[PDB]
Amino acid sequence: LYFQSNAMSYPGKDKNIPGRIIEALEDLPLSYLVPKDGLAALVNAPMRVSLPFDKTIFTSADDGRDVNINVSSIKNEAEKERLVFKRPSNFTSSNFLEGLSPLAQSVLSTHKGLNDSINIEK
Amino acid sequence: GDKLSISQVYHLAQEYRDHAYSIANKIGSEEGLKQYYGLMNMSIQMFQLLKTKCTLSVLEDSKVTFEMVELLIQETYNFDLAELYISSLKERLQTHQSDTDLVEEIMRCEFLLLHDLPLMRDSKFHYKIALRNCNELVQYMVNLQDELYQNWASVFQYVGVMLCIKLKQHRRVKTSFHGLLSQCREKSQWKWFLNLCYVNYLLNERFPIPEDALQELRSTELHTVGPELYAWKLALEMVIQLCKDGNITDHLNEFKNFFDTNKQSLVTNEGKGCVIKIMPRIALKVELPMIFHYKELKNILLLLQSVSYIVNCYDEKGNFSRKFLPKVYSTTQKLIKNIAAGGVSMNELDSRIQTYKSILEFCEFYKVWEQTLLKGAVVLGPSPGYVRLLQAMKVQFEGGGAVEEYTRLAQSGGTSSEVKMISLLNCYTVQAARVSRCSGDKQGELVEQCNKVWLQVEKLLQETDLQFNPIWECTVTILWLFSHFEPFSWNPLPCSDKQRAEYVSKLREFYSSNKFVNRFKLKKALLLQILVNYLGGRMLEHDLGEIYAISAKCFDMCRQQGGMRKVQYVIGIWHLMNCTVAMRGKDVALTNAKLEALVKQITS
Repeated sequence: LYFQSNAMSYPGKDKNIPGRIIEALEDLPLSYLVPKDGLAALVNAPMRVSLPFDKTIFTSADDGRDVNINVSSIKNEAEKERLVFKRPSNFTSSNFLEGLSPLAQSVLSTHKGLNDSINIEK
Repeated sequence: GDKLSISQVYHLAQEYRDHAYSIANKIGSEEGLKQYYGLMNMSIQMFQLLKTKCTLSVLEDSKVTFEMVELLIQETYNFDLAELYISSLKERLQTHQSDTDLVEEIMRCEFLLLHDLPLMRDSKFHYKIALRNCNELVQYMVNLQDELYQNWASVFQYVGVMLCIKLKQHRRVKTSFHGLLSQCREKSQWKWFLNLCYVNYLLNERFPIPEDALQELRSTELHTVGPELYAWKLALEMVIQLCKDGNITDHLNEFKNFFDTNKQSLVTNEGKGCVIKIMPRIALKVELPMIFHYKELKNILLLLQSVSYIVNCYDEKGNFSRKFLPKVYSTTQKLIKNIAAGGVSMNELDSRIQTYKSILEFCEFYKVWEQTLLKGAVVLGPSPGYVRLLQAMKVQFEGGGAVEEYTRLAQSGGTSSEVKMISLLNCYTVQAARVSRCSGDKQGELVEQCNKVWLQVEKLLQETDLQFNPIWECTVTILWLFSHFEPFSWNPLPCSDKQRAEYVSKLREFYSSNKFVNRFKLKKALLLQILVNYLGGRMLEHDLGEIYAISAKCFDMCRQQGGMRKVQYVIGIWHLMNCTVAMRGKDVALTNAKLEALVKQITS
């Protein structure tokens, strides 16, 4: 087919330069297509839906019940009961007993051996 | 032996827990982490003490078990243990259910079993069990004519939907949402909440949003739904405009008015979340701290606004992004630094920080993206495929073609369809450019690839909302016409006369709406605006005066961004012809000069 452009001469026509628009786009990403992935999810998370259960218990002053309080490395089913706490991805900051009641402090100290807590990653 | 009263043990379990929450934002070392979990350990053990060493009533057993299991779920990986406690509790409650009001407790057992535990597990195997049992539960409850069980059945229908989403059963999700929504009371907080979940899910997947869901979203009433959920409505309406590249001015003004009148509501309500009272004794608490907290919300809105202006790039809108993405970044840094208790798990704060970090990653990513648009060069990874996309574009910029880079990115399973499609379109452009300039020998291997890549573009486009995005729809039309018509290609691909008229007709719509002097309206994406006017000017305009004015404008427009020299050169050839035909001597001289200048730059 005939077009005036390719017929007539002009600067660069003999050089290695794109003379038609599609060839000009070979080394030009369509960057005006700005990706938006993750933005909707950002609105959607973090999200929690829960069922609040507000019911007071152990209110009867006459209640006489009391409590006796003095109480592996291989793949096992017993490790279902052994507590494994979650290693967090981050530190929330860049003495934690302060503020605890004396009784809470006392029970905590008496049972310090049981505090060999295991913290693990997913 | 050492003894404490039953209430003293119970309150100690609470004290240890609540004190851990009080310092949850102060863990800066291993020592602090040991102390935090040391407290949680004691709290759990004290709870276990009650269950094993005391005779608890059903209500006492319920309360203790729930508080304890709440910690197992949020603080530990002991999900099987948690499940055993709830399952045990459930069976005990059922034994007394006849002569004791225990429905609330039983339904909470089911919620923990079917919603909380599976979500924390995040295991496909357990999701299938949960979904199976959840559907069984719903089927059983809808058969009860009682209003309480009918409402509870609605809650667990919603749980089922959430389980379908996690299992990526997208057809089931849509079916379940529709069935769920259709049974809800119209113009209720509950229905409008579920519809927001629906719209957000669709946007996350970039699925087309049905009209009824759209109208349901717009009809959402602030005073019925509350300021927290309405902020979510407004946010989603912003994302919708962003995804379709629509105008956000109206939607910005709505947020403005909302803040003026409901700022105080969000600030005074901060932390307490959103409580949806479905029924008396059926209350759902909803937490969305990024949207429900005033500072966090504005931060998100500023991000969305800035992202929407990226494509504008060089003008005043672009300058906004370059100015305020840094603000979003710095604000986010402070939100991380000044994160507070409470009284929520350290792990809740941990997840919020992780989201904050993703926002930082978005700021950096879009900074680089806007610079790439501006300069025509590449110098994060908040979403899948973003890093290697920028790397692929870098190769293409360097004349490396980047077919293999784009192809591999379009084939990876973790990447969004949007990224896949950008990769396929760039890949098509490269291959089509090669069909044009390559000899007849390699023409065989290049045209099939064009046809192959193109069908892939059509397939993905047809199952995303991008098919309703004018920038995207126009890009498709432009690229098809460029590859099927001279003088836009030397070797145009074969096509029927019906196909030509089809795409030419699409062009006419975009060009008549975006000609250098209605959802065919294109944002001022520089490269796009030039190509549409170039294509329209070449194919649709007959008048010499009009053709000259358009070619002149196209020619000059190219200067606004880097990387546009070869495009400008081709445009320059066209403009030179129009000058030559019009016999405009001065304009021929200047245009030839500009072409000479472009040749010297390009051939460096």
